[PDB]
Amino acid sequence: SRRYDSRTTIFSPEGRLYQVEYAMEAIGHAGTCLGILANDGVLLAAERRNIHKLLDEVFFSEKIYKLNEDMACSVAGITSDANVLTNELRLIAQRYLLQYQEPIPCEQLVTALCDIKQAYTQFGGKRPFGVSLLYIGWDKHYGFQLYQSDPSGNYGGWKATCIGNNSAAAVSMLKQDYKEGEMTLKSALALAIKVLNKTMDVSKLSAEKVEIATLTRENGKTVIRVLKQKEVEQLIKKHEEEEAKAEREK
Amino acid sequence: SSAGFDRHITIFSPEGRLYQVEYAFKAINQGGLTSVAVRGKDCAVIVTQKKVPDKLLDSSTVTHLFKITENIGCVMTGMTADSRSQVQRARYEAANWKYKYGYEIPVDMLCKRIADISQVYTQNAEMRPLGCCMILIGIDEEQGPQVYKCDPAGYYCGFKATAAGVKQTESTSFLEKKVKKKFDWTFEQTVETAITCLSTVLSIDFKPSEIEVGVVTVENPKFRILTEAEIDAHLVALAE
Amino acid sequence: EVKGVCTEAGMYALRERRVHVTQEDFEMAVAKVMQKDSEKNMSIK
Amino acid sequence: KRFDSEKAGDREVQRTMLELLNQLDGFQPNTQVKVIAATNRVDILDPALLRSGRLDRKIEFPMPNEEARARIMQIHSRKMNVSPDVNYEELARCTDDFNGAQCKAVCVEAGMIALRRGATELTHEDYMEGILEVQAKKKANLQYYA
Amino acid sequence: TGYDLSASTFSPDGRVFQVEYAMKAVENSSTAIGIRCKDGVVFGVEKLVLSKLYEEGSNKRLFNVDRHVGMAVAGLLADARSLADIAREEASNFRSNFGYNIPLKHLADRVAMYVHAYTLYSAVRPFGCSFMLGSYSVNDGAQLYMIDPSGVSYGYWGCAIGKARQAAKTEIEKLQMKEMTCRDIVKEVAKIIYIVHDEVKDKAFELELSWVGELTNGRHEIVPKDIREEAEKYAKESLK
Amino acid sequence: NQYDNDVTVWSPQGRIHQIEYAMEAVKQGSATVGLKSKTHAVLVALKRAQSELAAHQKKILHVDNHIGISIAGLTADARLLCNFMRQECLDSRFVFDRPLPVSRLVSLIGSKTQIPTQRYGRRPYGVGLLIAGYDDMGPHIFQTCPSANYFDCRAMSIGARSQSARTYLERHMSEFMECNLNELVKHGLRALRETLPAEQDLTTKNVSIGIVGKDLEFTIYDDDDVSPFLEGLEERPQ
Amino acid sequence: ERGYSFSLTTFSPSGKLVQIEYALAAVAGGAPSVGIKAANGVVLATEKKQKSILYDERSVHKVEPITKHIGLVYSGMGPDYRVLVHRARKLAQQYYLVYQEPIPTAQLVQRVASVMQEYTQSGGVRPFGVSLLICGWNEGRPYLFQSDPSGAYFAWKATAMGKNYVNGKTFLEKRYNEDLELEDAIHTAILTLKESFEGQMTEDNIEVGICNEAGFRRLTPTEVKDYLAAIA
Amino acid sequence: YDRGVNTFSPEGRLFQVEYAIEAIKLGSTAIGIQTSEGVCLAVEKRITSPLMEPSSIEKIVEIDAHIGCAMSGLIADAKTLIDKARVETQNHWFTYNETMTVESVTQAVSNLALQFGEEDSRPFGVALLFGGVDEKGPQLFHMDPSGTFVQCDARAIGSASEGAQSSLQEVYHKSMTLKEAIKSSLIILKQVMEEKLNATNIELATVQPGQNFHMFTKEELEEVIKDI
Amino acid sequence: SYDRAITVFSPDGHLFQVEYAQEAVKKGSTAVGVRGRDIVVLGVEKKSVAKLQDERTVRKICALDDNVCMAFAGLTADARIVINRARVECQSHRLTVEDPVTVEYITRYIASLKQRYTQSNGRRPFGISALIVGFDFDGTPRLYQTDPSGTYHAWKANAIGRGAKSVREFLEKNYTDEAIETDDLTIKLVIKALLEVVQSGGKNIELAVMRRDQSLKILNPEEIEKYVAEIEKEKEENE
Amino acid sequence: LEGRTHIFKIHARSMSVERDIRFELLARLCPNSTGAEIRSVCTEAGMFAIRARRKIATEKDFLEAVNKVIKSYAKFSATPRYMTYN
Repeated sequence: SRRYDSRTTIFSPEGRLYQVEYAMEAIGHAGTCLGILANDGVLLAAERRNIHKLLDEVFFSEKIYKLNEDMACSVAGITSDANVLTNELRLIAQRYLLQYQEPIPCEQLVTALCDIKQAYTQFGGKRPFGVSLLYIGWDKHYGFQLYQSDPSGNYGGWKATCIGNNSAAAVSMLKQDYKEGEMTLKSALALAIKVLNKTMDVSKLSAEKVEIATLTRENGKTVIRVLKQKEVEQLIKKHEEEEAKAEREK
Repeated sequence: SSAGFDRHITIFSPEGRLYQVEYAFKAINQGGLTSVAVRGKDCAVIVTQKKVPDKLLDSSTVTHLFKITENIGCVMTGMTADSRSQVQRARYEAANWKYKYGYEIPVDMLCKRIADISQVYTQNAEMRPLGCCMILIGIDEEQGPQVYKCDPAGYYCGFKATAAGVKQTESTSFLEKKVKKKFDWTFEQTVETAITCLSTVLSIDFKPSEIEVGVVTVENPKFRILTEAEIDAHLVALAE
Repeated sequence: EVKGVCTEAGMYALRERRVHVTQEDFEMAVAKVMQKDSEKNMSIK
Repeated sequence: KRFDSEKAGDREVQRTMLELLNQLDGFQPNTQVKVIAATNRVDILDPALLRSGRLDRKIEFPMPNEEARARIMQIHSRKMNVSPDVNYEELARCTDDFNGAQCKAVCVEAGMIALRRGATELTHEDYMEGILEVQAKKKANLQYYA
Repeated sequence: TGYDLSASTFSPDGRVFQVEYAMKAVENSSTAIGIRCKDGVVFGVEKLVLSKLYEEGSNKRLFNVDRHVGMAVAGLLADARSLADIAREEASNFRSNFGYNIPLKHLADRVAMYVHAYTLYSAVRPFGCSFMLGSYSVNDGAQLYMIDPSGVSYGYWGCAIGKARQAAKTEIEKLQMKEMTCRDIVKEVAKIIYIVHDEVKDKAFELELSWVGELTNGRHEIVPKDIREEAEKYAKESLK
Repeated sequence: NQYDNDVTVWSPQGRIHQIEYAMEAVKQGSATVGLKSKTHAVLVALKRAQSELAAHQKKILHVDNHIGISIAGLTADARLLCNFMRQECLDSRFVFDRPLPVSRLVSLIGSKTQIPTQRYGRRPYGVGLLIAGYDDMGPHIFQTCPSANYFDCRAMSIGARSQSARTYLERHMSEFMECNLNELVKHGLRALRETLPAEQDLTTKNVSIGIVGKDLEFTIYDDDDVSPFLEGLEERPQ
Repeated sequence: ERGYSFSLTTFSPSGKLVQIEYALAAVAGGAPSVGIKAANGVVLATEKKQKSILYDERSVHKVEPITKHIGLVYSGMGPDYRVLVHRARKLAQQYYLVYQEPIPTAQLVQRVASVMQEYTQSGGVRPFGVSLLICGWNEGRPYLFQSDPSGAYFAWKATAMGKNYVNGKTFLEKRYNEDLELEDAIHTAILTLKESFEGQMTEDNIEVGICNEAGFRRLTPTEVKDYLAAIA
Repeated sequence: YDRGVNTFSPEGRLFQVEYAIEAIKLGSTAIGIQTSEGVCLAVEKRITSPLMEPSSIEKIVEIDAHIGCAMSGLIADAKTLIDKARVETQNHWFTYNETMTVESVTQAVSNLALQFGEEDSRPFGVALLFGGVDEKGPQLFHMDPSGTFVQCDARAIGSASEGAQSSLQEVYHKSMTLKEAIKSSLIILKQVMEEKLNATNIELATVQPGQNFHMFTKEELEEVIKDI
Repeated sequence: SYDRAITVFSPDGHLFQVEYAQEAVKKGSTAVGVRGRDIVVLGVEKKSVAKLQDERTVRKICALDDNVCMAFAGLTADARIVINRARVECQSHRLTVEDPVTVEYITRYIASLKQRYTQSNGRRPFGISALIVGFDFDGTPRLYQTDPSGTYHAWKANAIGRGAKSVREFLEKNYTDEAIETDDLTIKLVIKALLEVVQSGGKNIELAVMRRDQSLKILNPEEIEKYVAEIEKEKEENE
Repeated sequence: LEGRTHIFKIHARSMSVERDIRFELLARLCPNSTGAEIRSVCTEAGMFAIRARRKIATEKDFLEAVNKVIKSYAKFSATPRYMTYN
């Protein structure tokens, strides 16, 4: 009964992270998100947790939060714990834009909140953040950058992401579909439709129960595109047309 | 059944039930004190009593009737240790209403302010639940008399006639048919309802000395405790 | 559960006293087993 | 009787002891042939034991007095041959909190001092020797500490 | 089952056994009682003696908090001097700010909040010692107030604290307080205190005596034995 | 034994053993017997060391001019209160420009140890200090205990094997109020040497002696200063 | 595990969190309060029943509007309601005078529930079992939102908690679809409100609040019974 | 059972304080000797791997110009108190104009020995050996985490201190000079060491009023080797 | 009996959560390294990168200054703090005492902070370690290490992770003056000792050579193949 | 101390042992080994003597202590010595 005591401050006992193993369990609970590589732009997807049609949908962008004019994020986790991180990084990105009058580079930006989330997972017996939120944007140096926040303080930022534990079926799909230099952002958008229609548990890609948010680089506006369900409905008929075309072979 | 620290803390049970607070509900019952709060048309009468085990008992200090303001009194139940601490607090929060707002408090918000910090006493278990019970009265503009009660679970409460405590459950049951009626009540009628409800709970009807009876009426708005001379006069008036 | 649907669809067809079963009664067999699914709405949403 | 059940290994007897209380309750002939009981500790005691038939006189025996520990140990040592010049003053005061069995431990020790033994007891230090044996002796005191 | 460990938290029965532990800790202390006469208040303390154990007349439980107030305390001596300094600091605040005699009724309420606040927080502990508050003044008069570790504020004409508080208060009802002089009230305590608390349990002891009243002009000071012919009044009727 | 953990939590019997546990540390120290006469006071302690070549650590030291003290038990709380004794002794020696009597001074020490024995998260303090001093009414000898109870006495003893010291003290302490310093010092060591085992010294460097008086400032007597006190001694019988 | 300790919140091995989950079980045992978003306004119908006939509902008020144009109702337990009342009374009036104008209620739900989030989410020692139905009128289009102790804000055209939460939510899920006529939506919302309600319905047994685009108006049991039962 | 650390024992006494004495056993063994002419001390470096640099970890440090030191047990806790007292000796040389005496260095650390505060959450199990030359000449002091102060003519710590103190007091010479203390140091050294002697295995510390500081110098260890 | 470990020591005199923390360094990312009279080298690998993810995000080893570089192991979460925490102190040692950063100063800071990091109940201890890589002023080499207890120690070469003593046995032949006489043989010897560590497949292998006071540069898959060719030629001509 | 070497005196009659060995050298370095652990020390000593073909414990004069130091310390436990002082 060495690890059965509530601690949350000091680590576990063989060198493994005590709570971080359990923190990734909460990430794989009711999480949904995806990412892919796109030239001259980027694309993200969301899923509405409640498919009930009586909702007002007045939240507009909900699973996708916009922290900057040129940057946004996708929350996967508890919405209550994440809303504290929304304004947090938003004010940190605002105090940086206040100081230098220059858009905050996402290199130090992501690592700032990762160290802020790290302090709550370090000391004081404080509850860890069980929310993993993505990062997208553009900078003057490396251009398009993709990141994913982790509770432990070591970010899961890559050029691809897996949310949630159910997305593991899409990871083997993204590695097999891995490509460099071809966009055509719609090539990955049509591929993201195959991700939701196959790897995800919900089929047919219900429009009102999901969301697709894309960011196209524009100087200097950098327009962030909330779709939302408008032409996703024709993307449903577009992916089903591909399924109707694929069955013609055999 | 209990799991974890829920015995020592106020957190809710798997059935959604508090522990340290539910044990303080009968903490007033262990005090052995019955204070019934009944309000007539223009008046409200509070009836209480006390026990005299030893002949050295002083009537002054052991008297349970506490007067918060000239126009606003009160009465407590249960353990009297914590009750005095809430008495001087009600005097302090009423003075803040006098200082800041300039006039006398309706006492309807005094029950809210007291129960708000009483909820802080219910918040953290390190400061103890403070199981003293508070019953309030007062006078508001064109509202006639009022009656208020606050236990140490921390809400503001008041109605026409409300009584809660050790034996107050048997008093309110008899008064439901007794108070209605529900017409203009004379001063002698309100005192008659104090003994008759006590006669259903106790039926000892001992010397008027030990029992303490207050009244709040509008002639002079100030609250006044009944003198021992007039209590025995109204006692022999209702019993012929 | 498909076997349970065949049993529930066979109980109401037994009540109507007929040798066969109607597909509408199979829908009645589904409506009986849909009420037991998981729990809601407290905790999540 | 502990708290919860089941079960105690002696629960058959803990019911029989309470049956003895029933025999001292409903059976009048049990008023004959008085029975004596003794226990090591009162930590576990049944409240129903109060009665004349049941436990009536219950005596708490504390640690014997310093004069009492000297009298009980003298009756045990009257048979043995001890070296003369016994003041009885120091041996009584050196006995504090010690049980009567620990007194016989010194008495049984005092019977070995005749021949040699071979360690040299001499005299007047005999009693304070086995007196300290159980709870003493430092050693430390200070070492490794302040 | 672990419900009596924390003093701040309640128990499933609706009370705290830590208060019972502090109440019974006062019962283990030596007998110290008090009584108030017409023009004064009598204090007394019975100090136990084992061997010597030290110079006679020091470390006495009689304490002087204020000019017109006095202390008769029992229990652990460090907390007795601690409660003496808590009241001494409280009497220092009223004398600093105002400068006149602190009424004993409101002085008991100030010490009540102190002892009560010590029972609220589980960080500190409820004091297992009790004291006797009494005072006399020309405008105020003689009052004697008894305070318990639970925080209940109240007073009687007389009180008993020690091994047995029953047999010590048994003869106080037949004792004549008002009519008999304060000097006679001192011997009324000294006689039975020697009668009760028999010398078989404690071979040697000493009885401390203190009195404040009109004869002392409101000042509190320990009255010796041979003074006021009290030495002869002590052993006169106490030999029965 | 779980009820003895917290000092704040009262036991089922109301007796807190955390004080009694520190009473052991007071009784696990060296045997020291303090005493006073009307004229002058003589306090005695004992020294013990780790090895033979290691010098025996002294106990009795000097604080105030007219206040000598001994010590036993934990040295951490000893020197913490010793420096605290310096600050308390220089309070009136600076502002009032007069020394503080032991009567009202220890009342602050007893209150200093009350907080660690009351609030949660704190422990008692084992203290073997034997405090002496001279006010206008003559000498006073107090005692220090984790229970924070100081008693004014002519003679008292704490530490190891000190129960045999009080027995030799009772009849002697009443007769020691008369005789002067010299014979009182060698009569003081005639007590401890009966408490300590009689088969060994009792050397010069293992014992602590001190003397304080109204007109005589407190001087620490150790090593060669003990030699005048140890000469002309009556050997213990067999 | 355990493993999450507290500050701000407790732990679960599987999902959600234990401890305050038991307080969430008390939320379902609270006072049921229906709510309605209909056309240009928001309607809120609560349920209040005193223990004995000696009580008069004219004293205790379950509807305490924070602003003239924004009312509120509570679904849950006791004074933890009144705690956030005075809080929101301080919270909403601070932001009101910062920019000197009310500003659409969407930002009100943002700021007012932001501290309510922290207040309910962070460790309060004992948990808080009071949820809320948030309402208001903004730029001609009102809003009806539902908060909870867990801090998840929702949006419903017709919502219910406490009692009927299992029955009434599925009721409004079927009979009510998208947006319908104003008073016709109040009808079916009360029909499912009287589903599990007691057979005895009087002016004092319930209360109906309404948020007009002209500002909130708190009704009384008098006009509540004089309207209809059946109010429509 | 149920040890309450700084809170006392049911018997009772402190426990972790005794466990701090066990923390001296895991450290390197240092054997000090105080002589009329000076103070000599030696300790084994105990090199684990040839990657280890000999002067990287040393158990002898210099508190003040005339004050030497020998640490024990843990390192980081030692150098903490070491550099601490080095600042304490610096402030003592300012107000009083004189270097801090080896005596007062003890009580300076002894007050903070067991704080039960943020340091000393967990207490430090580091023993300290205080050498140097005060106004009374060469002195050697020994202290423990509990704060004991006893002046020892020859003191040993570490692993072999048990068997080291055995043969120590037997061959120790109080009235002799450093001439015999030279060969008297290597006696107990070669005893406790199970491996060949080289400059990197152990280190010597010798401080004298006339010859200093010194401390010690390079390549004087191998000179003592060939002098056998 | 046994309370495990929180802060206070265990009855054996040692701790547990500390000993428990060093096993994280064993299961963390392995690393190697060597030093010479002028040029120094290092290596980490253990990247586990499939090349389908961003390569700059997994980058760990950085440098406070061109003279002194940071090389750590284990998880990079707490190590990212060690970076920033040492960047502020190295910038203060830049700021105050303008001379180039001395290895004794900077290591004591991290050590003194790594001791209070494991102290309070309070600040969480480190479960990772690090090894400082760099060069002393005027071309002299410097390399040190860190311990979860907040201590520092210097080595002749960097061998950690799995088989710390096994690589150290191979480092015995590295003590010759030939290494490093030429930077061509040293890098070939780095890929030698690293060949027995983990997979050593050449993909995740990352080595940065710092010559004298010049800032190091990560070897691209060009010169690394040439240094691997002479290492394979020296192995083929060894028979 | 002298008690552990007396166990080696009777153990000199076991195995193959002569009187030239120095027992007190390593005896003080392994305290609290009783007689059972040093019995296993002289036991595993013959285990390596058969593996190494040797016979008499003085042959083998210096290298008997070589197997004596490595086996005794391995039977107690294996702990890193660098973290001890660190």
